[PDB]
Amino acid sequence: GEIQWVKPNKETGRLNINGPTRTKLEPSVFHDIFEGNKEPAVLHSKDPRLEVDFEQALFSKYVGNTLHEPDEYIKEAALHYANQLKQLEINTSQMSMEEACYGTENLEAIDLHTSAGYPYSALGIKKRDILDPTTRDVSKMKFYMDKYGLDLPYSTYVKDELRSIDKIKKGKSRLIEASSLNDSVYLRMAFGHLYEAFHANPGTITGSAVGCNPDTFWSKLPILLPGSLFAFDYSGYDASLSPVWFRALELVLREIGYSEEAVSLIEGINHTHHVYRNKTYCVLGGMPSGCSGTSIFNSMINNIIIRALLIKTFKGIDLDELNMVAYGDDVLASYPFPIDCLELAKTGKEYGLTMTPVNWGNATFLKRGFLPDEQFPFLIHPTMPMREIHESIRWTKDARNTQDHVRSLCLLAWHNGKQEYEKFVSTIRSVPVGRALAIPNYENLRRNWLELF
RNA sequence: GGGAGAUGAGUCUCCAGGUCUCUCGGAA
RNA sequence: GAGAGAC
Ligand SMILES: Nc1ccn([C@H]2CC[C@@H](COP(=O)(O)OP(=O)(O)OP(=O)(O)O)O2)c(=O)n1
Ligand SMILES: [Mg+2]
Ligand SMILES: [Zn+2]
Repeated sequence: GEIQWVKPNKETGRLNINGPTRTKLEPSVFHDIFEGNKEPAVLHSKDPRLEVDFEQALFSKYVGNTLHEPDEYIKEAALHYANQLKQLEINTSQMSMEEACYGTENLEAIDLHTSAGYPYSALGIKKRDILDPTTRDVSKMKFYMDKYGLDLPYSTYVKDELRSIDKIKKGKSRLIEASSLNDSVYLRMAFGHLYEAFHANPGTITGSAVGCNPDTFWSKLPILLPGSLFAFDYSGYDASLSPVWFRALELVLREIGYSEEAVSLIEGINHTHHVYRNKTYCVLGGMPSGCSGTSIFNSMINNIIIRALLIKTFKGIDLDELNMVAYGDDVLASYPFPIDCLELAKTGKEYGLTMTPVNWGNATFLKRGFLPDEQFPFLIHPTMPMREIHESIRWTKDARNTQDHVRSLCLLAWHNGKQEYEKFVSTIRSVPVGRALAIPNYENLRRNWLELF
């Protein structure tokens, strides 16, 4: 993904898009009884903690495109995945605008707490000004659709979140591409049944884990991914997607029976315009972070990538023997034969992809490890590392949130086991706020977990 | 380093995506 | 009406 040009709004006639430059995060009452190195991310160019130029660090992820049209491997990969997908019998018909605004059984309503994006956010107009779940009204949506059209620019923001001190100094804060309400409804209408189909079938048919619940899914992954585990990580996945991969995604959607009108919307994601502060810019390639179905589309393309890298690197690969589950850029996979992931990364480089540093005892996925239950080793605990639970607990947007914050942390933390869950809890109970909280009890958590099966 | 508010240099406050999972509080 | 985490 690569910026083509940059132009000030004065010249592009664009409304200016500026959000906070101060974090809502501040140390909690637990900030000092727990260790951690994460601080809120740089929002402002003059952050005293910066050691790099802020904006050039922000946009250094747009590292360019290498390839614009599929080769034979990407084509075959895309046909393999597409053929695998046919058995889901995805409905290619357009979803109703009411369904796509207010949600179905397997696709949540458009989220009305967040911005309505360009131009709406800049006009002062909000999602709930236009959408109403009491009435289920689509009329006001039709109107603003007409008035403002589609393929509107994305609103670039900077994500206000905890990050590691190193990313703070490198200025590598996270850029958000806010979606216009119009493009969200339209993309959802085109692909909503596709979303519901994926959300409904986390696993190795979809090749995706969107919609998984780690508590039970984690026991399935060894059964789902037999053979030799290989995994790796991407650096800047979304931004390093060359157009070649959007061409491949369109072949999948065509193969699964989509009209050419629905397939056309993908080029609107390949090619995006963003307003950041008071300038606008073209981006060619790259998955815009906040479009509709990014995690579905990011996971679909990951299925294409892995397939394409295998058959281009190694002779004698049977793609039918590949097993893989993806969550956007995250990936766990297996194949009957062990895979040389360095050889893999060297051809990934030829496609403009950067992969970096495997059994069940070391694997991670959605940031959790795999820990067999000692009394029932076929049941797998997803293990959020305590070091990260510690990073979260040390900060707050709001002290009234403490009891709900700590309690979510406990539902992640206990999978690490009794001895570690009790260290965590007794550290919390060493300050008087912590002793006032209702803390879920370990045997209750384990008991309710086992009953899930 | 934009805009609005409160306040009278400054101080605080508001803006900030797509989805999934879990969970707290209201409802019939 | 909210939160927390994950991509
Ligand atoms: N608020 C967020 C955070 C992440 N993601 C998705 C987009 C890509 C991936 C980024 O994961 P990171 O937390 O940045 O971990 P990483 O892959 O190791 O680091 P990076 O993507 O910055 O290189 O998650 C997202 O859509 N929204
Ligand atoms: Mg990973
Ligand atoms: Zn353009």
